[PDB]
Amino acid sequence: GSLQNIFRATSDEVRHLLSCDRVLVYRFNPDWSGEFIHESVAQMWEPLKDLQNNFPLWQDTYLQENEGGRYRNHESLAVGDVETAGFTDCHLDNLRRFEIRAFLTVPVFVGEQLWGLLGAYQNGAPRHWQAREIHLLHQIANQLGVAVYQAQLLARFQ
Amino acid sequence: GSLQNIFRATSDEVRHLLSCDRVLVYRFNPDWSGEFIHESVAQMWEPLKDLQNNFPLWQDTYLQENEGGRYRNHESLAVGDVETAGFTDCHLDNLRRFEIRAFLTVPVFVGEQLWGLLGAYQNGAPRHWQAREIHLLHQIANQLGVAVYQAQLLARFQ
Ligand SMILES: *[C@H](C)[C@H]1/C(=C/c2[nH]c(/C=C3N=C(/C=C4\NC(=O)C(CC)=C4C)C(C)=C\3CCC(=O)O)c(CCC(=O)O)c2C)NC(=O)[C@@H]1C
Ligand SMILES: *[C@H](C)[C@H]1/C(=C/c2[nH]c(/C=C3N=C(/C=C4\NC(=O)C(CC)=C4C)C(C)=C\3CCC(=O)O)c(CCC(=O)O)c2C)NC(=O)[C@@H]1C
Repeated sequence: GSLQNIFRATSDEVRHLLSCDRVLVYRFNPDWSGEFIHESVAQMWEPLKDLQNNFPLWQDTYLQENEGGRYRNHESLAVGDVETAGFTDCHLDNLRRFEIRAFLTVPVFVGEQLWGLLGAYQNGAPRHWQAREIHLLHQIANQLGVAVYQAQLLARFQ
Repeated sequence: GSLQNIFRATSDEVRHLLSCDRVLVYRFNPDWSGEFIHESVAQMWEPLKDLQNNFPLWQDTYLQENEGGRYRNHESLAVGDVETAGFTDCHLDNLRRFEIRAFLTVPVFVGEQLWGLLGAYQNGAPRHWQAREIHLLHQIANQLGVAVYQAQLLARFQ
């Protein structure tokens, strides 16, 4: 509740600051599968969130098998054109399915834990992500993670 | 500056809530030695902080050699009477030097790192620390660590 407010604020802020088309918050499950729990999207695009406020599944075997992959090391991935990135077909198929032409995805650490991912997406054209934008989203995600942990500390004690 | 305000608020809050005699904030150095950086103490006791706002050294070889010891695992140590605890003499000597008769010392995690320790001390009598008090100080330290990390995130970016 207070949490969805945090996710809304952050996601809308990213979309506003980066002028991207979609922003997603993705939370890892214990087995390193994950779940979308928030979307900010411009009105011209089909939303991933349906009318029951449910999201599609992105079953990324690679993140799961590598228990978060590069994100374990506080690293991000910026891809300017998914079509030229040399991705595995099952991965590219999901990128296309979610109308992702370019993405910038950074880790969200909550306390000491890799809690999830924060993604910024361009839907209708490639995008050369600037080093500054990467640095900015990295910090927005750090701030999100601290907000989540702060909320947990208050909610779960007294 | 804003940091010393955080340390003051936390330390004074602990001393107030626990009705203990002294509270100390101890920050680890890279080599797992450490430094006192704040004290809250009742007026009837000699302070550890001198007129130059410098603190004495507590050179604890055990914390250093064990890179933080039990505190690496989010554990605390509560000792009701240092005189009956079976401590090594070099350790007991420092406890006596700092007028510590009973202590409750918990870890302070800043993001993913064991940043320091938060200690509550009784100076003039033994004290049986209640499980609740241990649980409370543990959370006050969690909150302190989040405040420190939040301050760092804001101070060091833009
Ligand atoms: C094959 C059956 C499935 C598959 C394989 C796959 N994935 C990757 C690499 C990554 N997948 C992601 C997933 C996401 N990006 C986002 O923006 C979001 C929402 C926030 C998700 C869930 C990411 C970030 C990576 C990079 C991971 C890294 O550590 O670098 C690979 C490796 C790269 C490649 O394509 O060869 C593979 C093989 N993903 C699927 O969806 C298939 C069902
Ligand atoms: C011997 C030359 C020196 C020595 C040895 C020593 N220390 C310990 C165990 C601990 N020492 C501390 C230190 C602190 N308690 C506080 O409240 C503060 C300020 C915040 C400090 C710096 C702590 C917390 C422990 C417990 C550590 C743990 O992981 O359990 C030992 C082991 C216990 C024993 O006495 O045998 C030893 C041998 N400490 C000194 O000061 C000597 C100079």
